[PDB]
Parts: sequence; C-alpha cells; structure tokens
Amino acid sequence: MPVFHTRTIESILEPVAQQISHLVIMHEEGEVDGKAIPDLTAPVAAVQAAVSNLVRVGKETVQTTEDQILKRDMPPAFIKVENACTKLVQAAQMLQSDPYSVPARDYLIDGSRGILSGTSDLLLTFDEAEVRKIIRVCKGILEYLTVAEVVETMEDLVTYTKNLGPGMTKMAKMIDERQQELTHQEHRVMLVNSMNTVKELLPVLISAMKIFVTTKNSKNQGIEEALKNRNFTVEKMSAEINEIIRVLQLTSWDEDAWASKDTEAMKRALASIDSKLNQAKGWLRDPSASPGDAGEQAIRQILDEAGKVGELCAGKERREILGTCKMLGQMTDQVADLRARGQGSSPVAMQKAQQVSQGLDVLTAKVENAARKLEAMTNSKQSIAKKIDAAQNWLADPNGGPEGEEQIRGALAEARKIAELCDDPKERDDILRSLGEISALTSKLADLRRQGKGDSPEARALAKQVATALQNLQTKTNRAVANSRPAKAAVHLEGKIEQAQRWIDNPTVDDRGVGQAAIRGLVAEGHRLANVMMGPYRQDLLAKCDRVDQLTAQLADLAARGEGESPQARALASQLQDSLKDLKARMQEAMTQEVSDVFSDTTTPIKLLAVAATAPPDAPNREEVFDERAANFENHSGKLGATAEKAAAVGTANKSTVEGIQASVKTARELTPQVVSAARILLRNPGNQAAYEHFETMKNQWIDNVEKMTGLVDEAIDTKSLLDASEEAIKKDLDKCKVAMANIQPQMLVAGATSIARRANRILLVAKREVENSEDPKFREAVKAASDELSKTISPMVMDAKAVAGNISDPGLQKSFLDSGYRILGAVAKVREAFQPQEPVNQPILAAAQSLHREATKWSSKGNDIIAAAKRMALLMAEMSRLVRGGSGTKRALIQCAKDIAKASDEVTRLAKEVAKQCTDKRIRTNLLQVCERIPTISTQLKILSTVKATMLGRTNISDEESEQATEMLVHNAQNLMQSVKETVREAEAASIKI
Repeated sequence: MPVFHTRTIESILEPVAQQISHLVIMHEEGEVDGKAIPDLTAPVAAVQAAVSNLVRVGKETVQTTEDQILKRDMPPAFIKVENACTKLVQAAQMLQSDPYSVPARDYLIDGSRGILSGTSDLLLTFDEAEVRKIIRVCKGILEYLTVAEVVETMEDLVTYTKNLGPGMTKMAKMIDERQQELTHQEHRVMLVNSMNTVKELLPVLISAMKIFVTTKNSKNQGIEEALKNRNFTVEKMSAEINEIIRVLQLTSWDEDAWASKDTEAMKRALASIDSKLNQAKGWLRDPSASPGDAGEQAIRQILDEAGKVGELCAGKERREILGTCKMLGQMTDQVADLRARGQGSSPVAMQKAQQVSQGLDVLTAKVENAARKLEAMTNSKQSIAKKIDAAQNWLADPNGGPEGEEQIRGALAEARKIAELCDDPKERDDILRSLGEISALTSKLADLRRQGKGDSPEARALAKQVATALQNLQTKTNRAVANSRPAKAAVHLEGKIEQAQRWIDNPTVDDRGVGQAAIRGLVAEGHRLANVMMGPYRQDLLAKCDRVDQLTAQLADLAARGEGESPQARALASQLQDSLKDLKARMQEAMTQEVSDVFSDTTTPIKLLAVAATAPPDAPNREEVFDERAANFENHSGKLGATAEKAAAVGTANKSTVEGIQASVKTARELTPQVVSAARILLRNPGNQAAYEHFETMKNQWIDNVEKMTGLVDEAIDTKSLLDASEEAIKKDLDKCKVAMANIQPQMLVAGATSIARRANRILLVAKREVENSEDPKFREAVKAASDELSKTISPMVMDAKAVAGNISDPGLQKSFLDSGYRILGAVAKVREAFQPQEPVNQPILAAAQSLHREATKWSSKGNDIIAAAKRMALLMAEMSRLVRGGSGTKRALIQCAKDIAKASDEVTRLAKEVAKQCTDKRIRTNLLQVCERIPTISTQLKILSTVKATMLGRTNISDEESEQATEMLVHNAQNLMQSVKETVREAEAASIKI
C-alpha cells in the first residue's frame, strides 16, 4: 500500500521509483527472455544505500524513540526491509554466480516489492509518531474545551485565556508545518479552513466567557442561553477539532468524504419536515380558501426535501420515494386545480384530501425510515475501520492467555458479521462471496484457540495468512459503497449537466442515477425556484419543471425495456435535451431576481434590531416590537439561508467558492440564533456596557459574516445577472415610490428612498470587488469612477427625500426627486459599460478512460493547445486500463507509460502556471492554483503504483486481492486523475477568456 501521506515520502520514494525501475525492467528479460542479464551489481548496494540510511535511522528511532507505541509496529516493519536487505545482496552474488538462475529470478523480484512496500512502509511509519503528538495537542485543545465549562469566575477565564494562549500558539504553528508537509491541496484546504475558525471563534468564546460571568452576577436567566451561546460554540470549535483528527489521520486518498459529507441532508430533513407539516395541512384543509401563500411552497419543499432523500437512498428504494412524491404532487395539483374551479370547500372533497394527507404520510414515512437505513452503513464503516488495523495489536504478541482479549477480537469480528448483516440486504451477488468469507476468517479466528494453548512459533505463521485476510475483509466493504451510495452529483450544475449527459447512452451499466438522480437533482431545484416566484409564472415554471420531469420514467424505460437506439427512444431522448437546455437559463434568471431581493435588506432589519435593542425603557409590548423584528431577522435570514444554496445551485464557478459559500451559509444559519440570544440578553439588561459591547462583538460578528456572505454570493453569481436585476428592482421601487407620491404617502416614500440608499451602497460595494479582483486598471478605474459618481449622487437622494417629505404636492420637489432617481439610473447604466467584453479483468479505469475520451469533443472542433497532452494521457490511461489486469508479460510499459503519466501531467502544470501568469484576474489564478496543485501530487504516484503492479503482474503466488487492492489504487487514483484533469481543461479556457 504505497502511501503519499507526507512530502518527505515522495521525496524518497520517487528516487527509489527510479531505482527499482532500474532493476525490475531488467527482471523482465530474466523471465520473458532468460538472456544474458546486464551486470546490475552496482545498483544493489546503491539501492541498499537508499535503504540502509533509512534502516539505520529506523534502528536509530528504535534506539532513540523510547515510548513503546512506535516500538510495537516499526521494529517489525523494517524486519521486512531487512529481510529485503538479506536477499537482494544475495540476489546480487547469485547473479554474480549465474546470469541465468531461475532461483535468482524469483529471488530478486520478491525483494523489489519488499523494497517498495517496506520503503513506503517505513516513511509512513515515521509519520505515525510525527502526528500523534499533534493528537494530544488536539486533545489538549479538547482538554481546554472540557475546561471551557470549568470557568466559573472572571479570574478563571483570564487564567483560561492564559491557558489557551500558549495552547493555540503551539497549535497553529504545528498545523502550518503539516500544511508544508502535505500535498493534497484539496485536503490542505480542509486543514487551514478548519484552523482559522477555531482561532476566530476563540475570542468569541472568550467574549462569551466575559458576558457569562457578568450574567453570573445578575442575569442567571441569561446564563442558560449564554451557555447555549457558549457550549454550542464550544461544540462548534471542537467539531473541527474532531474533524482535523481524520484530516491528520488522512493516510491516503480519501474515499470516506462523500459517504460522510452527504449525511447533512438527513439532519436537514428531519428538522424541516415537521415545520412544513402543519403549514401544509391546514393550508390544504381549507383548499379553495388557500391561494398558495406558503403552504403551496411548503407542499413544494416537502417534495423537495424528500427529493434529496432519494438522492441519498437508492436501489429499489429510489424508485419508491420518487414515485410517491410524483404521485403526491399530481394528487395535490389535481386539488390545486380544484381550487381554480373552486367548488371544493373544506368538507366537499375531503376523500381526496385525506388520501393526499395520507399520500404525503407515505412520503414522510419512507424517508425517515430509509434514513436510519442510510446512516447505518456509516455506523459500520467507522466501526470496521477500527478493528482492521487492530489486527496488528494482538498478532504482535504471542499470548498464551489473551482470553479476555479473545472475546474482544472474537465478538467484534462477529460484529463485523453484524456489519455484514448490515451489509447483506443491499445486493446479493457480491454479498455472498463476502458473506461466505466473513466466516472464513472466523476459522482463522478459530486458529487463535489452539495456539492459545501457549504457542508462539506458529502464531507468526498464520499471521502472514491473516495479513491478507484482514485487509480483504475491509476491501470487500470498500466495494460495499459503490452499490450502497448511488453515483453522486456534482455540486456544479454544469457538472450535473455532464452527469446528465453521460447517462444518456448506457444507463444501466453505470453507477446509479449518474444522470437519473442528476435529472432528479436538476428538476427538484426549479421546483424550489418556482414556488417563491409569483402565481402565473409559478405553474408556468412548473410547466417547464414538469414537461421535462415527465421524461424521468420515459428515460428510465428504454434501457429497462429494449435498447434506446430505436429512434422512438432516441428522439425521445433527443427532444429531452432541447427542453432541458431551457431549464438553466430560466433557472439562472429564477435565482437572479431572488438574490437581488433578499440581499437588499442585508444589514437593514439588524439595524432595526439594533435600535430596538438600543433604547427600551422596558415599556410593555416594546419587547414584542422587538419580537417581530426578531421574527424579521430569521425571516430575512431564512430566505438568505435558502437563497445562497440556490445561488450555490446555479453558481457556475469554481468548486472552491461553491464549497466555501455553503460553509458560509451554516455560519449565517447557526449564528442567526446566536444573534438573537445576544440580542435578547442585551434586551434583558439594556444600557449595560458589557452587554452592549458583547452584542457589538456578536452582532458585528454576524455582519462581517453576512458581509463575507454578501461579498461571496454576488461573486457566486455573475455580474451580468445582478446589475440587470438591480436596475429592474430600482426602477420598480422608484415607481412604487412614485405611486406613493400619487397618493399621500410620505413615510413609505422615504423608506423606499432609503431602500435605494441601502441598495446603492451595495452597488458601490460590488464596484470595489471588481477592482480588487481585476489585476490591471484596464478600465477598473472607471469602475471606481462610476461608483465615485454614486458616492456623489447618494447624498442628493436623502437630502431631497427630506426635502420632498414636507408635502406630497411639494412644488417641483418630485420633479427633482424623480430626477434624483434619474441620477441613479444613468449611473447604474454606466456600470453596464464595465463588464462587457468589448472594450482486461479490470475495467473501472475504462470509466476513467472513457471519461476524457468524451471530453475530447469540447471547446472547439478545429485546433489543439494543451488537449494533445491530455488525450495522449487518456489513450495511455486507456492502454493501462487493459494492462493492469492485462497480459502477464508487458509490465515494462506499465511503468514506461507511467513515466509519461508523471510527465504529461506536470507538463500541463507548466501550461497551467503560464496562463495563470498570463491572466488578468487573481481569483481565476487563485482558482487555477488550487486545482493545478494536485497534478504533480498525483503524477509521480502513478509511477509508484505501476511498479507495485509490475510486482503484482506475473507473480503467480500473490494473494490476488492485494493485487486487486493495487488495482484499486490504479482504479481510484487514475479516476482521481482523470477527473482532476478536465477540471483544468475546463480552466484551460474558463480562466483564459477573462483577458
């Protein structure tokens, strides 16, 4: 298992990769030819010289690191490479004896993998104790997080500040070290963007400590919610401290991410459906007296929240919940058109309305029960990872009496069978070979009893046999996820467009719902878009939602019956994509109007919260006046918490923002009660200094959060979108301000006048973000300068707003006031002038290969700039995908092309950095570097794994599942390669057009 956990490992193995390729390629012609072998006497000690230094340090670490933890696995570890150290020099001198020795041919090549194992084995084994000190430091962080309740006095928090102070400084600097020591930039990003938060919420915690002891003096009603302020934020920081455990424990390329990242929607669902329940039913209990205010949108999101449950749960189950909601929605829409004729009152057609209310009850039952049958595999997957490496513990010591220990590895291996009893029901075929071999290791577990009558020298014998067996048990459960989680979606919509696109040819053979759930994903968001939009467009967009949604089963049948190549199945798939093209441009325009509305009052009710929280005299019902402002605050943010996800739905950008904006969402989600709890306790003792400034922490902690939201969500959308949306919003509100002056409305006028001002400052805010992101002042000077006109004309707004506030029939003021609006409209029109451009036993690597085989058809049909490297990668990626389980005699090109897979990868990285320095935008350059970092990270690994596979090839006494594990490394990481390439081939032009 040649790992790539640390920079120091690749700096040593890639030398050794050159070294063992210098000799295994010669071992070929010992086998395939038996010719006069060239005298490689000189590499023998020289490759030993690349090892003996590590051996002696490996002995020196035994000679120096005195804690027995590394002394239990590492001294057995270099025994193997010292067993390699025995044979390769004997392999030398026997080849000195005989150029043709069959007892040397086997003899040298057994060591060559024992090198590449054992070299790689030792370098991770160095990294073992390297990071376990950091775990205790992380535990020491968590120690203070256990002390984060211990503080009961103001003096204690100062000492606690004096506790965390050296702790946090000791913390982050070691984190910077492993940042340097790592090479997965996508996982490097995981580490730092955890670490900045736990530093950032740290004074917020300390401020919460400040406010707690003040409330410990008087407001011991608040120490309830201040603990709720505290312990949540304590649990918030400790969550990433829990998360950086597996970041530290991330030994190799991750598989467990999406199996754990997609657990979010279930906890999202269960706390959401209960709230959408009552507002749906009593809405639909009086149907024709319910026009669709929010229960229709509740009924909509009930379909939508259950719609992502079917994205999670799959198999035969995914046809069922998709069926019953499509059943329910047409049942409701039948009743919704019983409202248009209106003849159904509350008892008129209740026979239908109960079968709808029970029909939704089927929808809510199957989602909450498949939920526990979704998360149960993840309960076992974390469980099964514990005992597979616990194998090294008891196999190390030959114990005569580990009978209490015998029940531990005995019954937990039976709990692996319980996990196999959890693994069983999803499939049958691959199940029974695992459901048979689960008892096969119990026979080896039965072998623990006989030598458990005190026998050491055979406890080492089956140890090699259970060495293959233990990892084989995990590797089958490693396969248990490609048939228990369906083919997941891109968070990119255009990725899901591609995910939709690839499924159209061969539906059944792929991982499940690669387009089918992607079509289920793409259509379920337009439903989330259409409901908030207005009535006559609502069903109109639902018409555009459901005219393509009727193609769900219509494209789930032409491979389920017959083949799709019949033209009544081809054109029915071909007329699909025409209407499906009509989705995104509406769905973009759908989201476009939303964000310009919901982010209008971005800080505004918060200031209304603030002036509510500023001066209450504790009069009656004025706290209730705050309560609706408090109610406004969620109702503002809950729309904001809704929209930014829908902004993330149609973002059309980097992953990094759209993975980062969702992180910004849940900050704004979870700080939203943290605001109110801070806002309430300021209302409990108004006028207190420490209450005010801690509010001024937390409130301003929310602002720059929602500013970081604001400044990213408009970056999450395009500037063509928002300006037109701003322009149409401001002309409408000015007309709303105009018809407020048609009648006598002064106060609604000046509120709308200030509504311009809060939106005008937003416009100038966007004009800053272009300039700091544009590299050069090509015209971004005018982006300042037109916003400089805004900063001029913002002041005649409010001044005239007061000046027109005297009379609705103020003579000539409204002439100036519409002109004051007309000053804005030409200015925002100048912002449009800115952003214009015019101044063969494995074939899963086949799926990796046939990926970029189909991305050959993009960006043009005429020329090539970088593509030719990617396609000569792809055909060699196609060639190896044969050859990995291919013929048993051409393992030389396994490495000889992996040389190019090193080479042609990082050639593109050279091509990456040059257009990065050619481009005129730092964000596309920052997005280019985060994706092109992994290209050399991956590149040399495929050299390394090809060597291991050459030792797997022609071996004829390998436990072939380990070769299958070696195949799986060539499976996943070439898939991880091929996916990562087209990201750059996207940004080959997705960035380059910005010039």
